[PDB]
Amino acid sequence: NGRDSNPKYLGVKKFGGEVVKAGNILVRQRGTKFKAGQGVGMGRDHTLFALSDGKVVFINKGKGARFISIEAAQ
Amino acid sequence: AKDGPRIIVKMESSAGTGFYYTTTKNRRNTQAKLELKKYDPVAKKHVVFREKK
Amino acid sequence: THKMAKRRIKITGTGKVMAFKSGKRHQNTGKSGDEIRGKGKGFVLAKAEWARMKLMLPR
Amino acid sequence: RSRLIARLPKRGFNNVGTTYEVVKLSQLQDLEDTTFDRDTLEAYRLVRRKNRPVKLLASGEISRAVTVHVDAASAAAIKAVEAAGGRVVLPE
RNA sequence: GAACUGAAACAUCUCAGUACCUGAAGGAGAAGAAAGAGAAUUCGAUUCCGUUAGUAGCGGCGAGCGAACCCGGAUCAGCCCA
RNA sequence: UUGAAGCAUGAGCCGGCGACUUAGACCUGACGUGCGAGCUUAAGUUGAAAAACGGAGGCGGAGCGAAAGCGAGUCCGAAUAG
RNA sequence: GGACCGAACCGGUGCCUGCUGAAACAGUCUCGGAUGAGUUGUGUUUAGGAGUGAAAAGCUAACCGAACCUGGAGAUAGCUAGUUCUCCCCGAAAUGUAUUGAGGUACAGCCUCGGAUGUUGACCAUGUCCUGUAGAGCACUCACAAGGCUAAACCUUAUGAAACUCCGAAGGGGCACGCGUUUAGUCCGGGAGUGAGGCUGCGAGAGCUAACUUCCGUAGCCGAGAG
RNA sequence: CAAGUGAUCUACCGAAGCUAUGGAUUCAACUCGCGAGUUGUCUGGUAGGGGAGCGUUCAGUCCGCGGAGAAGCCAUA
RNA sequence: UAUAGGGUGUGACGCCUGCCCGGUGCCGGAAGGUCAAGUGGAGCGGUGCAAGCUGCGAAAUGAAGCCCCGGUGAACGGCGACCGCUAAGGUAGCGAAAUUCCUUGUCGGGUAAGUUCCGACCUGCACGAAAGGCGUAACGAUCUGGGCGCUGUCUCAACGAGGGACUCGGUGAAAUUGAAUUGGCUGUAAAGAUGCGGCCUACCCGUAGCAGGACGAAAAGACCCCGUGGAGCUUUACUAUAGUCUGGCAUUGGGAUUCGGGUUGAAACUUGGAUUUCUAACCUGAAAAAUCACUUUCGGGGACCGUGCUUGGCGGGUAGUUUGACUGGGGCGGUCGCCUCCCAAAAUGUAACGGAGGCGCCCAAAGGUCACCUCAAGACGGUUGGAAAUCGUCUGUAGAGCGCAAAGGUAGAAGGUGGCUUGACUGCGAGACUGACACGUCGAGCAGGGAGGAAACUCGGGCUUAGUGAACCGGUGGUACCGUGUGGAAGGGCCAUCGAUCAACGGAUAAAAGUUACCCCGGGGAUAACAGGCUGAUCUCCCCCGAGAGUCCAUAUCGGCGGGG
RNA sequence: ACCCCCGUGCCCAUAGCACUGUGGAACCACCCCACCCCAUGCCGAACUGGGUCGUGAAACACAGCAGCGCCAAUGAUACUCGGACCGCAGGGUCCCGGAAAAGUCGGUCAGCGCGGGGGU
Ligand SMILES: [Mg+2]
Ligand SMILES: [Mg+2]
Ligand SMILES: [Mg+2]
Ligand SMILES: [Mg+2]
Ligand SMILES: [Mg+2]
Ligand SMILES: [Mg+2]
Ligand SMILES: [Mg+2]
Ligand SMILES: [Mg+2]
Ligand SMILES: [Mg+2]
Ligand SMILES: [Mg+2]
Ligand SMILES: [Mg+2]
Ligand SMILES: [Mg+2]
Ligand SMILES: [Mg+2]
Ligand SMILES: [Mg+2]
Ligand SMILES: [Mg+2]
Ligand SMILES: [Mg+2]
Ligand SMILES: [Mg+2]
Ligand SMILES: [Mg+2]
Ligand SMILES: [Mg+2]
Ligand SMILES: [Mg+2]
Ligand SMILES: [Mg+2]
Ligand SMILES: [Mg+2]
Ligand SMILES: [Mg+2]
Ligand SMILES: [Mg+2]
Ligand SMILES: [Mg+2]
Ligand SMILES: [Mg+2]
Ligand SMILES: [Mg+2]
Ligand SMILES: [Mg+2]
Ligand SMILES: [Mg+2]
Ligand SMILES: [Mg+2]
Ligand SMILES: [Mg+2]
Ligand SMILES: [Mg+2]
Ligand SMILES: [Mg+2]
Ligand SMILES: [Mg+2]
Ligand SMILES: [Mg+2]
Ligand SMILES: [Mg+2]
Ligand SMILES: [Mg+2]
Ligand SMILES: [Mg+2]
Ligand SMILES: [Mg+2]
Ligand SMILES: [Mg+2]
Ligand SMILES: [Mg+2]
Ligand SMILES: [Mg+2]
Ligand SMILES: [Mg+2]
Ligand SMILES: [Mg+2]
Ligand SMILES: [Mg+2]
Ligand SMILES: [Mg+2]
Ligand SMILES: [Mg+2]
Ligand SMILES: [Mg+2]
Ligand SMILES: [Mg+2]
Ligand SMILES: [Mg+2]
Ligand SMILES: [Mg+2]
Ligand SMILES: [Mg+2]
Ligand SMILES: [Mg+2]
Ligand SMILES: [Mg+2]
Ligand SMILES: [Mg+2]
Ligand SMILES: [Mg+2]
Ligand SMILES: [Mg+2]
Ligand SMILES: [Mg+2]
Ligand SMILES: [Mg+2]
Ligand SMILES: [Mg+2]
Ligand SMILES: [Mg+2]
Ligand SMILES: [Mg+2]
Ligand SMILES: [Mg+2]
Ligand SMILES: [Mg+2]
Ligand SMILES: [Mg+2]
Ligand SMILES: [Mg+2]
Ligand SMILES: [Mg+2]
Ligand SMILES: [Mg+2]
Ligand SMILES: [Mg+2]
Ligand SMILES: [Mg+2]
Ligand SMILES: [Mg+2]
Ligand SMILES: [Mg+2]
Ligand SMILES: [Mg+2]
Ligand SMILES: [Mg+2]
Ligand SMILES: [Mg+2]
Ligand SMILES: [Mg+2]
Ligand SMILES: [Mg+2]
Ligand SMILES: [Mg+2]
Ligand SMILES: [Mg+2]
Ligand SMILES: [Mg+2]
Ligand SMILES: [Mg+2]
Ligand SMILES: [Mg+2]
Ligand SMILES: [Mg+2]
Ligand SMILES: [Mg+2]
Ligand SMILES: [Mg+2]
Ligand SMILES: [Mg+2]
Ligand SMILES: [Mg+2]
Ligand SMILES: [Mg+2]
Ligand SMILES: [Mg+2]
Ligand SMILES: [Mg+2]
Ligand SMILES: [Mg+2]
Ligand SMILES: [Mg+2]
Ligand SMILES: [Mg+2]
Ligand SMILES: [Mg+2]
Ligand SMILES: [Mg+2]
Ligand SMILES: [Mg+2]
Ligand SMILES: [Mg+2]
Ligand SMILES: [Mg+2]
Ligand SMILES: [Mg+2]
Ligand SMILES: [Mg+2]
Ligand SMILES: [Mg+2]
Ligand SMILES: [Mg+2]
Ligand SMILES: [Mg+2]
Ligand SMILES: [Mg+2]
Ligand SMILES: [Mg+2]
Ligand SMILES: [Mg+2]
Ligand SMILES: [Mg+2]
Ligand SMILES: [Mg+2]
Ligand SMILES: [Mg+2]
Ligand SMILES: [Mg+2]
Ligand SMILES: [Mg+2]
Ligand SMILES: [Mg+2]
Ligand SMILES: [Mg+2]
Ligand SMILES: [Mg+2]
Ligand SMILES: [Mg+2]
Ligand SMILES: [Mg+2]
Ligand SMILES: [Mg+2]
Ligand SMILES: [Mg+2]
Ligand SMILES: [Mg+2]
Ligand SMILES: [Mg+2]
Ligand SMILES: [Mg+2]
Ligand SMILES: [Mg+2]
Ligand SMILES: [Mg+2]
Ligand SMILES: [Mg+2]
Ligand SMILES: [Mg+2]
Ligand SMILES: [Mg+2]
Ligand SMILES: [Mg+2]
Ligand SMILES: [Mg+2]
Ligand SMILES: [Mg+2]
Ligand SMILES: [Mg+2]
Ligand SMILES: [Mg+2]
Ligand SMILES: [Mg+2]
Ligand SMILES: [Mg+2]
Ligand SMILES: [Mg+2]
Ligand SMILES: [Mg+2]
Ligand SMILES: [Mg+2]
Ligand SMILES: [Mg+2]
Ligand SMILES: [Mg+2]
Ligand SMILES: [Mg+2]
Ligand SMILES: [Mg+2]
Ligand SMILES: [Mg+2]
Ligand SMILES: [Mg+2]
Ligand SMILES: [Mg+2]
Ligand SMILES: [Mg+2]
Ligand SMILES: [Mg+2]
Ligand SMILES: [Mg+2]
Ligand SMILES: [Mg+2]
Ligand SMILES: [Mg+2]
Ligand SMILES: [Mg+2]
Ligand SMILES: [Mg+2]
Ligand SMILES: [Mg+2]
Repeated sequence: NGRDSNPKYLGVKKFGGEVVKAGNILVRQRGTKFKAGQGVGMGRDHTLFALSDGKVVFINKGKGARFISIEAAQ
Repeated sequence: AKDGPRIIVKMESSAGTGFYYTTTKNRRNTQAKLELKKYDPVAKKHVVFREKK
Repeated sequence: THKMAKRRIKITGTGKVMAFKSGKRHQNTGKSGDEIRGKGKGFVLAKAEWARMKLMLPR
Repeated sequence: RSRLIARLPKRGFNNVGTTYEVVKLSQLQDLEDTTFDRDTLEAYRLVRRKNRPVKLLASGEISRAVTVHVDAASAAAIKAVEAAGGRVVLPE
């Protein structure tokens, strides 16, 4: 049939290496796809956001071991 | 949000008087036992009166 | 115009145009979130070029 | 289709009752002589259209004496009028 | 006492008291001597121009319609009857 | 017009006629000029082989609010967050 | 005698001729009625949502599903045409979104002019993150070839997959750097137009793995490009 | 009897591409007067934007012309 | 002056005219239901110190009308959407008929041969009784079939005549016309070429002729679609309305009777209603005076009617209008918003009348927190209980569950169970995701207050992703800003909320359906029908393999299942 | 310092399972009883609480072991950015770098800390 609906825009907003601010969105994905690490929060929609300004970094080995974290600069 | 003759309802809150409102959606599905809950008005805080009508 | 008079589209010092917030307004609200008491003053100047000549005597 | 204007809420008011001619405080004090503008300076002074009451508001400041007759003024201005010496008077 | 038209359709609304018709009259006519305007216990017959002012307001509060008071001018006369 | 020598439109030929205007104390930009903490008059009056006069009014000069109002502050609110 | 035949007269059945006519409805031949609901002269009456009509929406001054004239009136026209003197500089669009919207409008995108800013643009290289197509492969779900076993399971052997995935590139995307070449970019403000695209190669759907088909993606050209 | 065809090599042909010589626009720079001048650069083009101009009538002003002849008309290298 | 007049349908005459009123209309309908203005006016509120002045305002009472009951079909109508139940289901007569789809129905007649015509039959796609049924002498420039007669209609044309056509003298038009120095074939081009390419042919110019081409001329296609273009018509579309019915109030008065009752058991100033009656208003007719006017003398009607104002109904008789888009032309059908997967080409984004499926909710606990708990399935053994139960042990990266649709996700749980609970909070909102806008999504942290925990802490609904409606206009609770001399109040504003299958889901007005073959305009080859063009599913034809038939033998002929052109 | 035990991290199967052997007054564990703290929607099995003997059986701990799991090359190939092409079409090729999945060769039954108790 002809009934499919809407874009939904899920993604990884700030990729590893990037300098986040406080309140920026790091990932948009569906349930758990990335786990919130050090310095990273998570909302209703999941969707990790930045707790503290700094540099974003990706950490994984396998499975659900994916993690997003922040660290400061100075 | 739409409304009809059917089950559940929209029900307002009590007098935190203050003459005040809350209005959470409710249901007659479980029971007609009415209701009372805790909320805060202009006056004070947590003045807890009964679901109306 | 007479339309934006008691309505939104307020001009400011910089000449920028002030918009209110719509959803929801006096009906069909229900639900939960703050957001009810969260419809305030707002704006964008992209459309606003066309809103100046609609009512400028006042701000 | 349906213009933004119509889509946008308001009721609000109109009114617009009494509105005051502003007299900038920097204008009196410091520059010129701080010459005691009195009640009607008018010409050589900044009020023009009038037929509207005049209010005196604090903007610039220095210590010099002044006597200002206006319809009203800000209390934080009227603070600096006496604290430099001088006064602000209002009608009965 | 119209309609096309406009409101991007159409009924309120707009066109517009316009067009047309009829009646009366003059070189002009109409209007006029406050049971008024108004909010200063102010003005001071009428008409006209500028301005107030796209301001107050009117409106499927839509399209769109839209004053007057103060002030500045042209001209300025009030006289008679129950 | 995606695409025209087109068997798609128009035109027999030559002359002459023939289509982005005008209006407003309107709005908003650019260039130019004169005055610039200010700038400028309208209707009208006077004088016209020519122009002066006329401050009624208009525009800067304070913003914020739904409004009362307050004022380099204002608004939402008990504050501070905005 | 709303009888018969048949002239006058009234009428138009059939064929033809005529078609820039002799004629804006006729001519020859033929035919109908030819004392009746007959033919026709004069004067008169009825008209525009009105008249008349043995009834076709017929007639109402050679074009009547609403006559003519004058006026509102330069009605309105999201439609069709047309828009004239020269050289120079730049230079598009036929996409998105919404629309009583689909050949029309609004906003954004793309063009230009001016001011501000000033290498922030561009390519390419390094570094780092993100991805589930190509291929592959049955470990999940559906499918499925030959057996073994005591019909599902189970074992040997063997396959398919847009809506399967144990895996998984080439490329692509973001950020940093300029380790090195280039020259644009952004903001503010004036003016726009375009919003019907077409073809080919590659990647798909629909189609019949048909179309100078249709609908998206992607590069290049015509579009607006002569040699 | 290849002017068919597979492979290899090399001479020439061939565009408004590149090159030669000359010339003009565009922007940019360098100072000269307080427009010009070499250098480097640019210049296909529809809707559309920007810029500089040609010609017609009228008007003000200036300079003038015309019966030994005005405008208009006709011819031309 | 009902042997009359109006309307309607039928249509000499003859034999006749059935069944069904449920719905619609129409005529007649004392109970009862609803119902307008208007009489009545309990009570609620505003202002003033008050007299009082004022804003709404219901019981009862109030007409015609519909609802409800009965009847009425030479009233609208109905008498096969497989019998389907709906008031009933076809009386005569007719039927392959002007009705018949299949259809050239099947027989028969006529012809050498008959899709027609005639006669039968009947299985009437969709005969039938005043839209009349079936007959009927006569009539017909009516329509259909057949015969005789005669014939140029024909085989098949010939000769002859007159009038044009042609030639000379005279006068002398027209539509049309980018410009032309205007060939054939075969290609190519916007897809039918004199004008492009290659090849061929062709001395210059005329007159009489012919109609293939010049997509020949004529008329900005009348078919088709398009335009938020038009006009005629229609109705149970919308809306008003001429018209008409009805209540109240005037014109418009009197008296008897009765009931309802007030002011001073009757008297009685009376105030109205109902029937009745009178007569001055008013209408109206005869008399020498035709329309009138009158003293009128009169005769009848008469508070009615008519008429002015207002109340409610009826009202295609009339009038203004509405009647969406998408769409491999339009229509019919389907589809419009929202969530999930595939398409989607390993970023996001991405279309088709592409391939599948769901949403317009639920949950007072399926929420908050605090604690503990671990599933599906198999094998063995076990009790009305066996496929499946309940119990036991063993295996048991999930093969389970998560309220619904799928994807992601989940074992240190979001899943299973309890304790206590109201954060499914008021005031804000750093900084980001996403959108042309308008929307939409996430969110640390601050304060006022809480909740669970001993505590770190967590909480401003749910594993997330669907469960929605801008603005306008308005209902309710607050709040006390505005408030037209002032002080109040009516009215308005901000706070919170309720109203929307406005589902054509960015929503046109508060309120809207059809038809045009009588059609008109503005356009479109942006878009159907004819033809061409590209294509070749289908259609036509050929080929390949060879099982089988041909007693025997595939291949004299015929060629299963398949295959290629 | 060494042996080892108890705790607790990092790593986040090349550290996992089964077959199995050592371990016991020092540490862990079972065992012991529990009206009450506390607690099983039935059972103190689980939490919980009072403590020995016993036991090293179970659970745990370490050593063994490469049958299973898990990791897994080099070679070649699939595919592919870019370049250049053949076929009416389905499809195919050449150059250029990039370069999998599976499979084989193999590699393993881990590594790295902090603290405390106990032997030498
Ligand atoms: Mg999607
Ligand atoms: Mg790992
Ligand atoms: Mg303001
Ligand atoms: Mg109209
Ligand atoms: Mg209109
Ligand atoms: Mg009107
Ligand atoms: Mg007149
Ligand atoms: Mg006269
Ligand atoms: Mg005036
Ligand atoms: Mg005056
Ligand atoms: Mg006077
Ligand atoms: Mg075309
Ligand atoms: Mg061409
Ligand atoms: Mg042509
Ligand atoms: Mg055309
Ligand atoms: Mg022509
Ligand atoms: Mg104007
Ligand atoms: Mg002005
Ligand atoms: Mg004016
Ligand atoms: Mg200027
Ligand atoms: Mg100056
Ligand atoms: Mg006769
Ligand atoms: Mg006879
Ligand atoms: Mg006739
Ligand atoms: Mg005749
Ligand atoms: Mg006869
Ligand atoms: Mg009519
Ligand atoms: Mg005539
Ligand atoms: Mg005529
Ligand atoms: Mg007409
Ligand atoms: Mg016109
Ligand atoms: Mg007009
Ligand atoms: Mg129109
Ligand atoms: Mg117009
Ligand atoms: Mg260029
Ligand atoms: Mg949308
Ligand atoms: Mg635009
Ligand atoms: Mg620029
Ligand atoms: Mg400037
Ligand atoms: Mg640089
Ligand atoms: Mg940049
Ligand atoms: Mg850069
Ligand atoms: Mg796949
Ligand atoms: Mg594959
Ligand atoms: Mg997949
Ligand atoms: Mg493997
Ligand atoms: Mg990679
Ligand atoms: Mg602009
Ligand atoms: Mg311009
Ligand atoms: Mg514009
Ligand atoms: Mg469009
Ligand atoms: Mg388009
Ligand atoms: Mg396209
Ligand atoms: Mg297909
Ligand atoms: Mg095509
Ligand atoms: Mg074009
Ligand atoms: Mg070319
Ligand atoms: Mg180009
Ligand atoms: Mg070329
Ligand atoms: Mg060149
Ligand atoms: Mg040169
Ligand atoms: Mg150019
Ligand atoms: Mg001369
Ligand atoms: Mg001249
Ligand atoms: Mg009849
Ligand atoms: Mg009955
Ligand atoms: Mg037959
Ligand atoms: Mg037939
Ligand atoms: Mg026979
Ligand atoms: Mg015959
Ligand atoms: Mg027969
Ligand atoms: Mg025949
Ligand atoms: Mg026939
Ligand atoms: Mg028959
Ligand atoms: Mg009958
Ligand atoms: Mg009948
Ligand atoms: Mg019938
Ligand atoms: Mg009949
Ligand atoms: Mg009959
Ligand atoms: Mg006859
Ligand atoms: Mg005939
Ligand atoms: Mg015959
Ligand atoms: Mg015979
Ligand atoms: Mg002859
Ligand atoms: Mg002859
Ligand atoms: Mg002659
Ligand atoms: Mg001649
Ligand atoms: Mg020739
Ligand atoms: Mg060709
Ligand atoms: Mg051609
Ligand atoms: Mg040809
Ligand atoms: Mg040729
Ligand atoms: Mg040529
Ligand atoms: Mg001819
Ligand atoms: Mg046309
Ligand atoms: Mg016609
Ligand atoms: Mg219409
Ligand atoms: Mg009426
Ligand atoms: Mg009425
Ligand atoms: Mg009508
Ligand atoms: Mg009606
Ligand atoms: Mg359509
Ligand atoms: Mg169709
Ligand atoms: Mg259409
Ligand atoms: Mg469907
Ligand atoms: Mg994607
Ligand atoms: Mg991609
Ligand atoms: Mg697209
Ligand atoms: Mg789609
Ligand atoms: Mg598909
Ligand atoms: Mg849980
Ligand atoms: Mg506690
Ligand atoms: Mg918080
Ligand atoms: Mg209220
Ligand atoms: Mg007042
Ligand atoms: Mg109030
Ligand atoms: Mg919409
Ligand atoms: Mg809409
Ligand atoms: Mg509406
Ligand atoms: Mg509607
Ligand atoms: Mg007909
Ligand atoms: Mg007609
Ligand atoms: Mg037409
Ligand atoms: Mg076409
Ligand atoms: Mg189209
Ligand atoms: Mg179209
Ligand atoms: Mg045809
Ligand atoms: Mg045709
Ligand atoms: Mg065709
Ligand atoms: Mg082809
Ligand atoms: Mg055989
Ligand atoms: Mg054989
Ligand atoms: Mg053979
Ligand atoms: Mg065959
Ligand atoms: Mg074949
Ligand atoms: Mg341990
Ligand atoms: Mg020992
Ligand atoms: Mg025990
Ligand atoms: Mg063991
Ligand atoms: Mg290798
Ligand atoms: Mg290969
Ligand atoms: Mg390639
Ligand atoms: Mg090729
Ligand atoms: Mg290949
Ligand atoms: Mg390469
Ligand atoms: Mg390679
Ligand atoms: Mg490699
Ligand atoms: Mg491998
Ligand atoms: Mg091996
Ligand atoms: Mg071991
Ligand atoms: Mg240690």
